[PDB]
Amino acid sequence: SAWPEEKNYHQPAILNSSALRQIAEGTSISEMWQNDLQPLLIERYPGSPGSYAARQHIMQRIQRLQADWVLEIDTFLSQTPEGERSFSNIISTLNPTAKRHLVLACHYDSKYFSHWNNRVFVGATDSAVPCAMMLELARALDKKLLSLKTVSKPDLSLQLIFFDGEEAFLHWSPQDSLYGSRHLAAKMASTPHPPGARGTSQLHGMDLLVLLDLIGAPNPTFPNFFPNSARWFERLQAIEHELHELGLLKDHSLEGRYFQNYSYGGVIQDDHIPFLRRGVPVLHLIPSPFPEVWHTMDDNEENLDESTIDNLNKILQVFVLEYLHL
Ligand SMILES: COc1ccc(NC(=S)NCCCn2ccnc2)cc1OC
Ligand SMILES: [Co+2]
Repeated sequence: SAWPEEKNYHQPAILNSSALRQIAEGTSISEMWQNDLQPLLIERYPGSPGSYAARQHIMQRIQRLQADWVLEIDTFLSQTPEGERSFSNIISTLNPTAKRHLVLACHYDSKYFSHWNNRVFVGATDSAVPCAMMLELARALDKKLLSLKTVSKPDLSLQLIFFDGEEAFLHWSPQDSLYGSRHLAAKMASTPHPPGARGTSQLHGMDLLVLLDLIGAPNPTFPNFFPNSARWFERLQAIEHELHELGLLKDHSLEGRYFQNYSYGGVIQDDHIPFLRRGVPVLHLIPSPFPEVWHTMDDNEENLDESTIDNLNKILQVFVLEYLHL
């Protein structure tokens, strides 16, 4: 029947005033920084020790939560400019046999750069911070996410994806970029879902691909990229305004706010692409412009904004709760 269309009608359970204060008190940026982020601030292009440590580190964090996460490693070989490589997409699902899933993702790999002044590229905003931010969300919402084990409702849950091999080895191109996402999107496209169904794939399963990238610079501006996601975008603007109005953000002005009503001139390439081209509805939370420090050794911890990321943690968590009705 018409479960693949439930997404098109799905509405949010908008939190009340005190629930917003409650969530706000929920997340801790000090914790995330130390425990979720710092370990990831290491060289971690595919096949590197970083890659494995990052992969271990992300799984370590998730495995220690109460909510019934189900980790899966999507390892595959592909050709690259540098020769055959192994890529390992990290998927993390609650209630995986549930038909529908809201999907947050980022990329955990970093871009490769040869050593300049003994400096190593650690891709802080790009996209370690999104990583940690997802991990914080997992933690900060663990109790509330737990009640999804309780099986009344819409048959919907949360999925995380930590894509590997987003970056290009050489120069960006169809063939040298999005290795993990190009691979997992194809795989999802052709895996029946739910098990033993006719016609429908796991891609019918993705209600919305929320893709975090290049977050951590101060005062980011996000365009509203896609018509078919626009209402969910407008929720983020709605959430942002509301938290500020409640003095639950720090270092925030409505002039220097985050989600802008304007759209985007060209077309940005990222992990969402092989999904969007297969008609996954996509909410692409990449800033325009990119950070100043983008793809430069200055993409480092000295150059993140504590309050910006923390603020974005609050905003994002509310969005997820509200989507899943928790
Ligand atoms: C620096 O300003 C920009 C440069 C290029 C683009 N366009 C595209 S298609 N970017 C693809 C990004 C891939 N990626 C994601 C993370 N690390 C790499 C836009 C920019 O500013 C809006
Ligand atoms: Co990059």
